[PDB]
Amino acid sequence: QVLTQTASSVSAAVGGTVTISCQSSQSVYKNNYLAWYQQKPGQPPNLLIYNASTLASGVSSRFRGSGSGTQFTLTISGVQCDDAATYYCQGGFPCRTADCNVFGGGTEVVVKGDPVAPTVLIFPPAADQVATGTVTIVCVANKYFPDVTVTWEVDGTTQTTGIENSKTPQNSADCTYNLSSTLTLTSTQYNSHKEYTCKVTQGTTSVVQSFNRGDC
Amino acid sequence: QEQLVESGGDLVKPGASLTLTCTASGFSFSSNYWMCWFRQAPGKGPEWIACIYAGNSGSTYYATWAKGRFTISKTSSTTVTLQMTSLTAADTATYFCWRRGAYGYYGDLNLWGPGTLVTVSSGQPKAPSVFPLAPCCVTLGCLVKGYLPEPVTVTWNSGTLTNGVRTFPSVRQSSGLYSLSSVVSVTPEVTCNVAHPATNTKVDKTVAPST
Amino acid sequence: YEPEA
Repeated sequence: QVLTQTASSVSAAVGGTVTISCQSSQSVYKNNYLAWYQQKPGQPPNLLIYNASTLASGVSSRFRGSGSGTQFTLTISGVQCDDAATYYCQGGFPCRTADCNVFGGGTEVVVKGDPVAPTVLIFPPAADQVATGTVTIVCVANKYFPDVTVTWEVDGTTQTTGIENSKTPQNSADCTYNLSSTLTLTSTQYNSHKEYTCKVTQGTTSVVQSFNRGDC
Repeated sequence: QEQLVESGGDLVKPGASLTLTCTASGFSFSSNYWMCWFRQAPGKGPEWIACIYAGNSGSTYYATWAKGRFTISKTSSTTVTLQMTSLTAADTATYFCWRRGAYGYYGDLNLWGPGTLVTVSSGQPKAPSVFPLAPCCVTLGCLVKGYLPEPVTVTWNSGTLTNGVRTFPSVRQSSGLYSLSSVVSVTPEVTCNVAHPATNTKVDKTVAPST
Repeated sequence: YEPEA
């Protein structure tokens, strides 16, 4: 069987409501063998609802499962930052005639909190990086919402490669992200330029953090 | 009380084989449930692989794509294995063991392990380099660069310092090696403690407040 | 008896 969910992402402000849809290619077992799971990075699926609409033990009543047969909904009322997560439907069928269980592909929930401008820091390569032949410059944008864009500029020239970005999940207290952006260069290329700039844009706000190679 | 723990996940060559174990604690295999495996590839959702009935049947069930290369067995009253063959990079994932409750008891019997990570790669384990992160000559940090396989752990001051700590998700480079950063925003010296179990690596790096 | 599901 195949289970198809809403879309990859949905959003709502603290206190608002999210709707996540799940369609099964064939009727789940007895029309209600359908579970909802929450998942945060690094953890196994955490059961929210089973039998289509029954709240698992200790789960908050602002999670609501509905539907029957092939069409199901999860509704999250009063969204909190702690609901920032991916949500999966899982259908159940007779093992002897179909897949025992089938997961949908997931719907992420993005929870819109109070906006916070990023705290931006740039970190020159430690001296002992250079000896390795490669150097990694690290920029972080800490505690921010909504999403930002990072640009690297080396002696004013926008960088397009050597860059890796890594964003934390939304903080469960305040909905904020943290972002680490790294520019990797050979030691010789690194030592061919003077100024390294990390420019972080949130909306029309720009934070620029820079260093000159020689000042380190 | 009742728990599952997956083991056996490792770095493994393309074309090679690996056996994973799911170990039950707090109970033994009786009946009225199945023990199943799922996997979840990085930035993807979990997908079903196989189930085995806990009762006398020992009936086994497999996703279409899996029945070639995967074998699910009960190897004791508390262990179920997943043997995986002809592995390719497509098989890199966290593998989870699950207890599937019969209808009427799905919620009651639902139990998951924390997962075991399987890394299908041609390279050999590699220890990270750990480099201090500090402002050009306060937020300080450690860059944990160039390790394989996952995971690493990073603590600060032996774990006593957790407020103001931001450890970022690892990223896998084109080399196939991983990197990750941790930073800590402090106002009395700070030391990152980095471990890479796979290579027996433990590194403490006390981060000076500038370069 | 292995249940149907």
